[PDB]
Amino acid sequence: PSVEFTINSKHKVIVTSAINQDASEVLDGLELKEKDLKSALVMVLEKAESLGYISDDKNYVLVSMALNDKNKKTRDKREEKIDELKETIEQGIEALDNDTIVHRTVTVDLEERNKALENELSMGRYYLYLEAKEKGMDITIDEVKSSKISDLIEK
Amino acid sequence: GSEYAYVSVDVN
Repeated sequence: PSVEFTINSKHKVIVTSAINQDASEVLDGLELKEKDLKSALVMVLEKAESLGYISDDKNYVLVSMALNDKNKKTRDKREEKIDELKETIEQGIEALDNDTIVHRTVTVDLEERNKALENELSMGRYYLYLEAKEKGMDITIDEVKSSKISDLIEK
Repeated sequence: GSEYAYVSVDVN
């Protein structure tokens, strides 16, 4: 399951949506667009924990972020936006304070986003998929989805 | 254009 959040220039979440049924179960019930960045990330993880989808027994989470580079002004400020974006999720992570849980962050450009749109899949998942192709391992979206993120990382 | 930026999270 993957969860996609939309934020504004003010680093404020405006729209929250789940791409998967499991994702909707955890994403649903979250009312706080103003502070969904850190709060939703930590609450969602707990929701998954309660549902049983995620187990504290060694769990890796991959988070991908993308900014609009179409604007020159945005590109320059992009470095500042990226640093703040990482910091906001960092706080959520600090909230969890779970040693067994390790986070990972990556950057996504418009090129990857366009590809994600074509495949109607989350850009974050696309990133992992890209690595799989490089490895040459026969990996598919459904198979990876059925497998845990931690399991995918460790091969 | 309305959405300035967006982020995605992959978790199983």
